[PDB]
Amino acid sequence: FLPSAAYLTHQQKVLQLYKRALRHLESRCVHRDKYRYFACLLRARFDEHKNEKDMVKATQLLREAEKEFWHGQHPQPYIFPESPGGTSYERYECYKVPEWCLDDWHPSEKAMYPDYFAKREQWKKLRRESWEREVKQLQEETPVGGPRTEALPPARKQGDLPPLWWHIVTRPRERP
Amino acid sequence: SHITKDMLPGPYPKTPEERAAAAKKYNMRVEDYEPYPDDGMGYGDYPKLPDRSQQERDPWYDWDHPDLRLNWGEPMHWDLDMYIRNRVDTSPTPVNWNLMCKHLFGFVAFMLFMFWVGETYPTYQPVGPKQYPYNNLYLERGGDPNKEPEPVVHYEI
Amino acid sequence: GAHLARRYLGDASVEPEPLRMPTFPPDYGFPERKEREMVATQQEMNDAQLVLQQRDYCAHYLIRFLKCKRDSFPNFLACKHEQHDWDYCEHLDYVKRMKEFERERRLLQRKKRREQREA
Amino acid sequence: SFPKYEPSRLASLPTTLDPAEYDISSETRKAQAERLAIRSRLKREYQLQYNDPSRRGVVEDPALIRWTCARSANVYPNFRPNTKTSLLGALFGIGPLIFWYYVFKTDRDRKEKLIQEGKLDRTFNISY
Amino acid sequence: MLKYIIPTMMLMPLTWLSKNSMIWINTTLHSLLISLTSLLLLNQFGDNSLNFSLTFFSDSLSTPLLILTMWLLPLMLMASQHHLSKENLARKKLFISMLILLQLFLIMTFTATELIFFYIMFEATLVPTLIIITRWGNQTERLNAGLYFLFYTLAGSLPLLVALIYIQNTMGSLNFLILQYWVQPMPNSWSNTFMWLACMMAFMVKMPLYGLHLWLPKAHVEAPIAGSMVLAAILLKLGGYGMMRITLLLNPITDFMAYPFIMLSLWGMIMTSSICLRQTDLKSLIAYSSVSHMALVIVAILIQTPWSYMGATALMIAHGLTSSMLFCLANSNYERVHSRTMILARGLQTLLPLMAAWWLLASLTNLALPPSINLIGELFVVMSTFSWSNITIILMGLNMVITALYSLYMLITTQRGKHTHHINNILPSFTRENALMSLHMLPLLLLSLNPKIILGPLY
Amino acid sequence: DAPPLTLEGIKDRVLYVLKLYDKIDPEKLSVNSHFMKDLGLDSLDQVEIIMAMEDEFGFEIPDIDAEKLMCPQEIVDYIADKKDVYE
Amino acid sequence: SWDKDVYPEPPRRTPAPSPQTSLPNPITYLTKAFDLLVDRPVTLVREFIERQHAKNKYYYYHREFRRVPDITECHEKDVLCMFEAEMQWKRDYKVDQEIVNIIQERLKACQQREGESHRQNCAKELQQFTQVVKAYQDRYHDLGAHYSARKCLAKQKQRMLAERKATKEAA
Amino acid sequence: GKRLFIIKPSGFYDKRFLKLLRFYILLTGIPVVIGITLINVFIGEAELAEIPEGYVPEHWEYFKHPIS
Amino acid sequence: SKMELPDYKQWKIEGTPLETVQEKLAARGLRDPWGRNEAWRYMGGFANNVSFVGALLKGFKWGFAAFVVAVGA
Amino acid sequence: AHIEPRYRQFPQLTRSQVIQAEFFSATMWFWILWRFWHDSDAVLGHFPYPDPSQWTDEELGIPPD
Amino acid sequence: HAFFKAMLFMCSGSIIHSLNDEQDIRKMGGLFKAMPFTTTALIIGSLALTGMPFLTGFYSKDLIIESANTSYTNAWALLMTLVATSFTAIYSTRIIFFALLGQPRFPTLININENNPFLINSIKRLLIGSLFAGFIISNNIPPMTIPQMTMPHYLKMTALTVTILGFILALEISNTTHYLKFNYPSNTFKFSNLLGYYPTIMHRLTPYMNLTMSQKSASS
Amino acid sequence: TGQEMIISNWHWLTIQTLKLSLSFKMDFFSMMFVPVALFVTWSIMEFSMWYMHSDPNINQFFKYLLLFLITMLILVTANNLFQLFIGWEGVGIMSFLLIGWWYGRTDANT
Amino acid sequence: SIFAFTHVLIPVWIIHYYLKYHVTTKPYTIVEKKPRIFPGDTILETGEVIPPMKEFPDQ
Repeated sequence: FLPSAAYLTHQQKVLQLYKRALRHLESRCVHRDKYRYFACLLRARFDEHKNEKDMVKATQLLREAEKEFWHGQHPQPYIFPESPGGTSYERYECYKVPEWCLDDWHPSEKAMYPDYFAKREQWKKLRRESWEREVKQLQEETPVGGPRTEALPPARKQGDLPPLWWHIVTRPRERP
Repeated sequence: SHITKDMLPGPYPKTPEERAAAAKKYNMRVEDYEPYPDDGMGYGDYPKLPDRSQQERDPWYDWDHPDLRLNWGEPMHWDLDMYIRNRVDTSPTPVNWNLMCKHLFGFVAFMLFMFWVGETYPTYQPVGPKQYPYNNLYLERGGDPNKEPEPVVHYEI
Repeated sequence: GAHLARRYLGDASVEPEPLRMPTFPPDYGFPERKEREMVATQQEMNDAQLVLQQRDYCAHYLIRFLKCKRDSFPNFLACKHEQHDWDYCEHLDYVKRMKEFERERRLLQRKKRREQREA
Repeated sequence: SFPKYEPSRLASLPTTLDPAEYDISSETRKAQAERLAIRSRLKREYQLQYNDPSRRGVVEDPALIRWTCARSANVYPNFRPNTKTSLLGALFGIGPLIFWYYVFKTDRDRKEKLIQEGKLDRTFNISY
Repeated sequence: MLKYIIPTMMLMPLTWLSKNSMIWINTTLHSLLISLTSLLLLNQFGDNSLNFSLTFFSDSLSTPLLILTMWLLPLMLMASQHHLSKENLARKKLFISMLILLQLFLIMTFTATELIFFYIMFEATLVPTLIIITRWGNQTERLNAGLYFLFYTLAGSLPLLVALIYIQNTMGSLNFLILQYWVQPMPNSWSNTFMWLACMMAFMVKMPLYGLHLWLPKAHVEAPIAGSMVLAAILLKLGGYGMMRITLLLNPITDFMAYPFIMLSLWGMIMTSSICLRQTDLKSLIAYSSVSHMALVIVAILIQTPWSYMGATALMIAHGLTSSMLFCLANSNYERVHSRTMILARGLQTLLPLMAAWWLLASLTNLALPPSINLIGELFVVMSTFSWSNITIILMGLNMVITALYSLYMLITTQRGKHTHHINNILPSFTRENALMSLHMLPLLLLSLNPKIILGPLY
Repeated sequence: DAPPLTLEGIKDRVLYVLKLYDKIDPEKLSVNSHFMKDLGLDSLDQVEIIMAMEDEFGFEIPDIDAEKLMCPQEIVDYIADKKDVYE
Repeated sequence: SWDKDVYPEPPRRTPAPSPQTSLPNPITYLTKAFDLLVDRPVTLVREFIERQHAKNKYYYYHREFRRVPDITECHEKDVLCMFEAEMQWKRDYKVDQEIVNIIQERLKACQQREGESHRQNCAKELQQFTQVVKAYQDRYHDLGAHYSARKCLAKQKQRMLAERKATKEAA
Repeated sequence: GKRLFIIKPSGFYDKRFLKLLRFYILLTGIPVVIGITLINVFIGEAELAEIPEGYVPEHWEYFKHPIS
Repeated sequence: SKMELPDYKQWKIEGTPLETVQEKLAARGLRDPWGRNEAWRYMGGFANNVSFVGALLKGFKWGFAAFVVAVGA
Repeated sequence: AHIEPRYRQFPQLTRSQVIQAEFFSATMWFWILWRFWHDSDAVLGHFPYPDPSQWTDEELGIPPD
Repeated sequence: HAFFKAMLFMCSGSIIHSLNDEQDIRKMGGLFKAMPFTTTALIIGSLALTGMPFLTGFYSKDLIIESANTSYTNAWALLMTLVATSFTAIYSTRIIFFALLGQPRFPTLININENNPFLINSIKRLLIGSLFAGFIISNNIPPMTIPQMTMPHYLKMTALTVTILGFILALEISNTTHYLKFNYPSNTFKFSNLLGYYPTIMHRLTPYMNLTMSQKSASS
Repeated sequence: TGQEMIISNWHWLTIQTLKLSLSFKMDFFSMMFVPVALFVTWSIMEFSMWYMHSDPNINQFFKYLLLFLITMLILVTANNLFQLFIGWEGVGIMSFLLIGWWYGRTDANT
Repeated sequence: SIFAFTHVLIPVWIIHYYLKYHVTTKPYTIVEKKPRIFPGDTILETGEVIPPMKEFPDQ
């Protein structure tokens, strides 16, 4: 379930397992030195049969690895206080105001902050000035009869902005 | 607006054109369209989904709707109001479910039985009752001003 | 302690029951040993608004305790010898209750087992 | 080393120990390709009608509309009275009602007969 | 009382012979003047009711409901613009005069003396509700809504007429006093059971009771805001007022024949509070909330305690204000986005940061926050029904729990957590909706201070 | 709780913890380097590096990205995305 | 003010604290400064308002009614006797409830003033409370909501007939 | 060269409404409370006497408070 | 915005649990740790942060002096 | 202008926080010492718990059985 | 208790907002002498837990448990107070050890500061409160009950006995945590750590049941 | 000394045989608990001056916290039991608002 | 000065005006659990002693 391709692969699947087991081993293991010991031990256990030219025995060892992992996880895996699941999970979302607002203000406060609204207005003219031709031509131009991907090409043509960028650029600053 | 044929009468039959129509309609894979089936419970022709789906959908994909894991176009599992996170969280548990319920019922049953064993068998530090001064401290309980003296005494022991 | 363990394991006859401690008739080995003076002046004891389960023995130590506490209020640490002596009087009351306990216990034990193991 | 994680209606089956994910036939590759294609096209339509600078109103999802019209107005059509529907209807609609009815008859006949004896604690029971 | 009847009439040709940008000030100003005019009424004292004629009178049950009506008209009349100001001038004038004729028949109904006159004014209360909700029903099934509406209300309220004519020509005239002072008890022949069943069943339909509440949700989800506020507050508490009066007769068989309806009301109160926990169409949650409070009303009416009638009338007035306010807030949100669904419009603690204050305040009144009136009502009804039986408090408390949870779900569902950020059209709050919230929640707190007014005849 | 991060500063801190790592050299340690071409180390210790950045700065990066950093400059760019680095 | 006859008070009892300390007595210093710095200006202001209101005199009269006869001296249907009968009865009903309120306020004052010895010298007031409330329970209790006068007299007749049959059987 | 720019919803319409509400309650909240304060500081409440011999009152001359 | 970078090849690990666990893993025959990272956790003003009963017995430094003075009082 | 942050070294401590930290630890410890020794004996019970009652038969009232 | 745990929360939030709101004990290990006003604050608070004899926390807890011991009790509640006092000793000492006198693991770029007048005022005021207020209040109560004070031997010792064995038991668990073995979940670990089973079971079973019945039975 | 006293005034809906005024009672618990709670809250006011230095929504935060204090006080003082029920549901709902202070964060309003 | 001045005077003045007049005209109102008398005291009000308690001994 991922934007790039239809699956992870074998490689990244093993990799995510290694990240999870190392993270759980943090969450199991305090004092950081025995942590470092057991981390090198775990790396050696993956080093034992890294170089199988076989594939089916490798993926079977992957499944038996997942069994001994899920038997040995932690009750509180150590989630960082910025991640979803974690302590924050858009903690300061109280002030994550989208910027389609701030133009519906009374012109007294548009007189209170003048230069900002002048440059914001030329931003919106930058948006609309290159909205129709380049962006919609680049979208209906390149792909197959079905799109069949979730990436999108840049604006390498000559000049102006890559397509469909407004709600990517204009976001909250994640600590206001 | 909204087309008349984007509503949804009747179940599955017949399988060529109706399953093709529901695949074109609900935006699903063709042989993954599952009606419920028709036991006549209402339910129309809306899909079955894999039904847990909300402590699933790992939160780094960056879809559209941030607190619902929507993607603007999934056919939206029938019981969704029971599945917004803050309502029912079906995480894959760290243990089981059967192991959970058997150990919890066992612990609370054992402790309530020990409470009954406590209730039949008190402790006391070995001491008789107190020596209330005027006839088990009478006249200062519920009333009885001149009705009856209730003679009972205490002796120095 | 283990006196209660004896009361639960062993023969429950000679170990008494609490809350029904008064079993035998009185002065069975006393005769004429009672004062129960109680000079704590029960009308005065009610005049100062004392508490239920404090309208009891050793009361006048408590009367003088509250009296000196009220009368010496900014002397926050003053009334301590009366506090200690009221504690001692209630210690003697507790001792006397324990003596009442084992009185009735050893009466029941030695009398009943003597009669029904020599009769 | 582990009793292989019996599932439930509550405990979700996690991503790892499926064990259907490791029997990748070509049909699962085909299905994942087409499912990514469907998600691609829907995000394309949505993003183009999401970033229009002239678009004042809301984007007006037919998915939410279709779910709501299925949920409320498309119940009563369609229906047939089956054995399961009629059985569960008369069970979960009439059962608790008639049960609570008999127990309030029982409590009321107790209290009426008991104060008809007069030996109830209504010595002061004014706030009736 | 004709001092209230005749300016309510003369507010109608007013609205005809004003013009564009001229109808509005006249209607709203003069309707507020009539609100002061009936604030003058409250004189009622001691011995009996007070008689405004050889024909009209006011019980102290009727005074707060009547004042509530004349309070609720100008609020409503302000509330029902911006969804019809762009329609035609003649149709707009017809709308305002429709509401004024409606208020006129409501005053006629509440100040009745004869129960036959009460019945005529009952269905004259009915017919403008129909025309409003069908002409501006604003969704594709306003047809079915009006059809269900009128046939449930008439075909329940039809034999009520027959029972009252029969009582008329077996016990003389029909003053409420001569209904009193002359009522003799009537035993348990089956004709008495059917007569009681006829009267009580017609008002049961109008409350609703539980088996006849699917009258309601179509008739509020497909109504305009004016007819919805009218329908909820004035019409449901009008049905309760009718049963509160005509329960004076036929006390000696209501005990034997009241057992199924109480149990229907209790298990349906639990089921209705459960069914408003999971629905979409946010507008309908207030409707099912209204059925929950009216089920508690019906419990309070069929038990016959003075405690119960005090709790019943307080629960009437407080729920009328709560539901009318909360309908107006849901109309504000539907003016924002063209959805009516629940899970769509989200966020809004950020944006409109004081609309949420009114949502919070109404949600806590519907919780029955304790200084408010709605807790006074619910609490005295629970006291009276616990003296009725030592068992019913399971149901009342479980109603309290599920009521807490759906009301809080209404609060923190649509107005908590994340805006969907493809909305980008909601305006900051107008002065008008702020004024409407202000007109609801000043009198609710002001009665929360001094509530000895609104308790019933059995004060 | 906000000391300001800056581009020179984040560059220095990331290169400090790469230089502290064992099996690379302080000689051929470039900003525009590769974890695939010229340092030649494997994917495994590459994700050990990703673990070092997550455990220093205090936040996860997801595995949609840990496939595809493979150079220190894009590491600095990606914490510049997560932190929105201007004062 | 009130009638101390109908709101009795126990006779006052106050001692004088006698330290027997040398800190001494901060709260006495505070209460003297309190009286001089709070109780003086409000006393002067109450003097001012008392003159400003006693410059001219009002009166409000305690309303009193007559005694129209009874329900038992009223005819068959004949409303014009029953109307006066019921309003006379209902005004007795309201004044009877407020008598119960006054007994209960005496009971609360006895709970607070007699202190933690509960059962000392409230028992006469408790006695009269159970007496009067036995009367109220016997007389106005189980009539329900539409009490008019006729159910009251029905309860009266049925009660004393039951008691008459009971004493006839007991003899 | 330190400070940033917050993004608020608005302050204008909201504070305008609340300013209007306090002004339009307060414009007759003030003179009425001043008026009743003058009433119970000048005009007198009432006095607690009884019925004079052969002098029926009005249906006023019955109440403590003068405004009532 | 300055930090002055307290720099590398200074840690030089030697911090006794990390050095001895590289000894134990050396006898294990792996000899490939993460390395000289945590010496800022194992020296400086660190490096025998005091044992647990020391924080409890920390009191009588100024304590016994005051207690003996009040004994003399 | 105020205190700085540093990187991977031991943080600096100003004099006031450290001297009142030691002060509060020392004053707790002085308090519990002085109060443990001045009067109580809150560990003890100040009055000796006896034997079972006195173990003195022919005292406490029995007949010789 | 009020003085006590208000002081404890305020110290905890001081640590947390000192260290960038990260709050977790793993990734917090050694913070003694990161200025030790807060470390002194928490060791005061958490040894006032169980009542280091005798401070304010002594009076309440220990006179309660000995008066319970001198009471016609229910004979299992006494052992429950026993095990609960032991447990509150051991997690108190464990949270002090893991919080303060370990080895410092927490992410770098330290930004620790408590030279701050409001916090030293607040924490100063609450340790000065929770060191004296128990004695001051417990001294001048009007005596509203009869104190027992006559305990047998080995029943007044037992308070200090259980708290001391709690300290020693947490100490030996700590010095087993210094070792390296990477042991395994023994399911009593899991019953203690995963809240055991009650919030998970009830919060995943009672919502699902009422909303199964709301959909199938009630609404549709 | 003692002098242990109750206040009782402004009776509203003194309806039937009962009555209820706003009334609260100074015995021992509501007498001398209130200094401890005020003292604790005074220190927390200091600590939340500092800890919440970085929010513009600070004023509403102090309004909610003082409102919670008022309701806790009217809970702990009363003897007229309806007023206890007032304080009960008020401290419940202030707990609701101040737990759900940080909106967003679906775990918080859960 | 102005804070403590206005707050611990003006509501204190208003409540102290409230707590003489209206609160004493409502008759059963603020009432005091009775000041306890001790057997060695005398009455502050009119003035007469209480008999002292009797003999102590064997303390």
